[PDB]
Amino acid sequence: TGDERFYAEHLMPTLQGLLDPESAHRLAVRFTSLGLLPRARFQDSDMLEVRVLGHKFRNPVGIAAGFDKHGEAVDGLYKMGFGFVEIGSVTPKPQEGNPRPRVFRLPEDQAVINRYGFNSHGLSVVEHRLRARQQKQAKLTEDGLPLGVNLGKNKTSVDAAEDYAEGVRVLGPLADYLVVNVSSPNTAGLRSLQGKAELRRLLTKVLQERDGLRRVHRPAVLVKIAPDLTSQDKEDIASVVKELGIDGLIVTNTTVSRPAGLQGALRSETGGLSGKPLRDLSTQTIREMYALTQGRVPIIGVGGVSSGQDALEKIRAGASLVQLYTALTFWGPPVVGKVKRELEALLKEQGFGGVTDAIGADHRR
Ligand SMILES: Cc1cc2nc3c(=O)[nH]c(=O)nc-3n(C[C@H](O)[C@H](O)[C@H](O)COP(=O)(O)O)c2cc1C
Ligand SMILES: CN(/N=C/c1ccccc1C(=O)O)c1nc(-c2ccccc2Cl)cs1
Ligand SMILES: O=C(O)c1cc(=O)[nH]c(=O)[nH]1
Repeated sequence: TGDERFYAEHLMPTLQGLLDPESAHRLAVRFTSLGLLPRARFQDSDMLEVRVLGHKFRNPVGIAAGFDKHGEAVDGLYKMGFGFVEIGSVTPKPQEGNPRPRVFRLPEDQAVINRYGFNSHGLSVVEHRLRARQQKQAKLTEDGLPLGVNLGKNKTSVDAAEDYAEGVRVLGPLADYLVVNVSSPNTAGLRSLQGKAELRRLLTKVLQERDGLRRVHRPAVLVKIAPDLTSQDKEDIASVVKELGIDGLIVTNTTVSRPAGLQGALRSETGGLSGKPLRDLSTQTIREMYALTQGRVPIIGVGGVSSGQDALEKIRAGASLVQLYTALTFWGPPVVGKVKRELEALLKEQGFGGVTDAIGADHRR
């Protein structure tokens, strides 16, 4: 509570005054990679444990893709108190991404806009980085701290499906789950991989490559979607996910929309918008996808989570797990313990025995 206020009121506003957002992001990854973090003194209650995607999750609060793009800070993120870590997006070949500046703060909106453009060390570098800690990760996973890997595609690739297939082959064996991110707003054409006969063809190839891995090295496969889909796109995705036995959905990526009421000077920058203005658009997308999949497809809920109330709203809408990113940039590492403490308190107040009991509760009212 002391360092929650110190981080929110003094340290983060001081860092944002001294460093542009991408510099601050880079420094945050370096500090995290060295374990230079405040005490994550919140101890996970049994109430927070979730069993989904073939794994135990000690707590349902994960770090979303895009913070640790290149798998440099995984151990530091568990030390921060995340129940699970997602690295990436990782592209087959190394690529630089967009020219700088490409990350923009909207302080008045508690939002960020980014157009990183899948800056990636590439699969080989990330493969060797995860191999160096593979057994340490096996023990973390067994102790309820799973690892996800988010797979992207290179800007100049002539075959999107083959880029994802390469990622399944190279990083699948090192991951508890993989994510096919057909929802970055910052690679031309990527989101059109969300339409039907082509999405079926893409996901069929990804699942075949996954099913070709040895049993102990066989990850869950999730599809990560945009909040910007049409009703037709969402019904098509739900249909294909059920038909192919996709293991879960991540709902949602950043929005290319600009909700009415943004105040930030940088609101008209090109890129994906994250944080508070995405929150309820994300929650509503979770609700719709949970209904279209009859509650049979696990959802990881993400977009504008900054409190236990935000986490519980996504859980009651249909999420089994949640992720956050943008809240960490505003409030720093103490926001993780804050979300967990508030979520545990709210579950008790609303008469839930644990997270599991709350999943999709709004659909049963
Ligand atoms: C700076 C930045 C970089 C991101 N890069 C990625 C990415 O590489 N892959 C991805 O799937 N999502 C990426 N995202 C999206 C987040 O994973 C998340 O879906 C989105 O930001 C909503 O969560 P939030 O409001 O808690 O930040 C990125 C988000 C931000 C803010
Ligand atoms: C600056 N910052 N992230 C910044 C950041 C990251 C991504 C995008 C934008 C920004 C931004 O500045 O607008 C963090 N710092 C930590 C952190 C990590 C370890 C120890 C102490 C801290 Cl405060 C986590 S995220
Ligand atoms: O630009 C990126 O790398 C990136 C940004 C974002 O918001 N989402 C994503 O999937 N990729």
